[PDB]
Amino acid sequence: VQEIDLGLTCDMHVHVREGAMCELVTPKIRDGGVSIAYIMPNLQPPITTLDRVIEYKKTLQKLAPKTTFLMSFYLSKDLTPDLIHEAAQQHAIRGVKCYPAGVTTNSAAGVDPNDFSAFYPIFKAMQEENLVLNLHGEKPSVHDGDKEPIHVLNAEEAFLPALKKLHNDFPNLKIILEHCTSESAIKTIEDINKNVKKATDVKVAATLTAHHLFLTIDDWAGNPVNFCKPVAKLPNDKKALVKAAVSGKPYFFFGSDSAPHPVQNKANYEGVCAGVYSQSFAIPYIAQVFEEQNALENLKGFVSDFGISFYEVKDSEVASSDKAILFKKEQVIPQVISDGKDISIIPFKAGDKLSWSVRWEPRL
Amino acid sequence: VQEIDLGLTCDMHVHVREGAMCELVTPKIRDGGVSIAYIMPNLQPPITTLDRVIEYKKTLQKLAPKTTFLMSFYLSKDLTPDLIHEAAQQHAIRGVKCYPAGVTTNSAAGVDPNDFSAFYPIFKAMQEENLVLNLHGEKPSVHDGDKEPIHVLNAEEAFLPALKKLHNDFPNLKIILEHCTSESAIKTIEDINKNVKKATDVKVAATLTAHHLFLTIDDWAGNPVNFCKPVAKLPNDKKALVKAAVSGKPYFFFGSDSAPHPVQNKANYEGVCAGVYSQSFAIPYIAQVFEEQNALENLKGFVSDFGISFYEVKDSEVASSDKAILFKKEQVIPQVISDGKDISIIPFKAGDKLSWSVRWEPRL
Ligand SMILES: CC1=CC(=O)c2c(O)cccc2C1=O
Ligand SMILES: [Zn+2]
Ligand SMILES: [Zn+2]
Ligand SMILES: [Zn+2]
Ligand SMILES: [Zn+2]
Repeated sequence: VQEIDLGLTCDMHVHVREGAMCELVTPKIRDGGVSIAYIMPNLQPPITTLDRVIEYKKTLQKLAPKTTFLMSFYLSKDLTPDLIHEAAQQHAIRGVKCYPAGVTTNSAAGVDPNDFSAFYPIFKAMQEENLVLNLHGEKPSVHDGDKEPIHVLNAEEAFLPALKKLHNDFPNLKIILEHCTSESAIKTIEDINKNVKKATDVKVAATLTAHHLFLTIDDWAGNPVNFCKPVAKLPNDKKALVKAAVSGKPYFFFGSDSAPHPVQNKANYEGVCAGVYSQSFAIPYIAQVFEEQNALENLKGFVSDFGISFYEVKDSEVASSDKAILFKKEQVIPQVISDGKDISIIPFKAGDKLSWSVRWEPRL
Repeated sequence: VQEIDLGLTCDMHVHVREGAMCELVTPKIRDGGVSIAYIMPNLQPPITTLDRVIEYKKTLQKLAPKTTFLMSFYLSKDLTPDLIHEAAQQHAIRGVKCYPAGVTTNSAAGVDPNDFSAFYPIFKAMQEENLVLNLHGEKPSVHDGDKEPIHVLNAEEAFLPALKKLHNDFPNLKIILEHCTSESAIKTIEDINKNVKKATDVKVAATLTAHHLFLTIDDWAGNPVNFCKPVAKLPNDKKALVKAAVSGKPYFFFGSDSAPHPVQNKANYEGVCAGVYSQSFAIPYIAQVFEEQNALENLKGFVSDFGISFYEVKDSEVASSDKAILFKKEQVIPQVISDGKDISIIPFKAGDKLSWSVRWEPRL
């Protein structure tokens, strides 16, 4: 069928930017089909204060008034358990995002996942205030010639033990294994969620991006535009990610990980910035996967329903109650997304065609 | 300083592409410490005609008079047994290199390896002319089908059945599995040469590069300058290559994969032409690995002896009797290698220190 009403769409993994790069991307949340988003904190400096996250939401509300924004804090060595509480009652944040040290862009100020003990007073504060824990699951690279060599392939699988220890020590804490990329990570989410069903018994969930449903290792090997973290893994891994996405289970929903960089950052011969931009056509990308699997009925759950049930998004928090209408008009993906002065992005599947577009329609 | 006499070193994997690139990198074979070179024909257009390979060889002898060149043909449909016999009788080449379609750059005008049968007439003429069948071992990538999907990491392993068949069908045909990158490929070479004593009894050998002894998958992940085809693999695979290089076995000798590309070709955001440049410090790259493994008494055999005994290099064909002499003088790798006009190459491990350097000393 065409003209599917998805309602209030949820993209609970969003990197927009600061600056003029932010003025170009923040409207594209509306134009990508997303109504409710989740802004990540990895900036320069990292968002670790109450004043910064309030003015960062103050700016995004001006650039996109109709978009509903949920902010986050950077898990760093400057956070305090009293800051977590003071930011919670003020309703200035919606969760915390953890970056391992030196695994992605702006993650140098991150943490060491081998010893999470220093950040247990912080996680105890989130469990009381009912916040969300975002986990970029990837152990740092270890050659070492002695212990299990960690690389970009087995980085997510090696993080799974740390995920089960964080779930065991904080059973009530809502934790998300963002951007699952392997099959071992999927079976772990299937394992922790043994017999939980309906919508809200899920305490540990996982978000699946738009590019990880398409990309394999053969794609970004010579194409730095597709290179992101965690890297796209084998087809056997992509097989599980597609099945888990069209699964219709409540512990899987949509987090795009749209990380826009200028094209001069990708066109490097080393030190290429990882990230894939898919914000301008966020929902259209997912509609093509759900049509290939003939599972267009689960598109409402994965994109809209499950992201609202986990974060418990309320009707009073929504900025503009406009529903997303997914109509089937073919569109071409431009070769470049430019702001007109100096910024240039290469969107995901730049040049390819899509089966779907998306407009907006108000609740009457 | 400590010194080593290597005699006539050998590098049976060299790419000297036409133009100003050729006039620049051709002398650098002698700068790396190599006296005998085997030129791979992935030109545009590829080398399939007799006048092409006679004109291309004299171009190299003019650029470097003291370097011995062993030429080759591109395995295409445009080859006939009459052309193979005539070229071999005129001492034009010493074998033909094959490229699976869509596995490297300038491979597109190549073959499909899971058939390999239409080229049996060519292999018959070579098996009678005692030429060398060099293979780029990688099955082209396919993701869907009833068979196991093929990607950049398993492509070398999936080709191994076709290698055994080409050795089983043509037992007395000298075959080389070029640029081994996986442990599975090394074990196959060891088992094919199980009963082998008296090295001259080797029919299937394998050339090992200088960069695949250092590089892993994390070294090129986000670093296009180290991106080559067959791609760098897991640390377990690297150990097997290192052990094989220092093993001192006859069926393992040196093939550099000196694929030179201008820096603008490597710093793309899509379609990064693969290949690492190691010509300028070919032997110093290898001597560092052999010193780091303490197996320096085998270095004379890996780079010099086992390539001569396999390719049957006689003293009459050698262009210069000057022996390559190592000497323990620490040096630095430049940032760029440039002809001075329009070309800028990024050498391997640009900006590192090596323990050795290469001079040359006449015979007796
Ligand atoms: C252009 C190019 C790519 C390339 O990948 C390559 C290789 O893996 C081994 C030897 C030579 C080459 C080469 O010349
Ligand atoms: Zn990330
Ligand atoms: Zn992210
Ligand atoms: Zn090659
Ligand atoms: Zn080659």
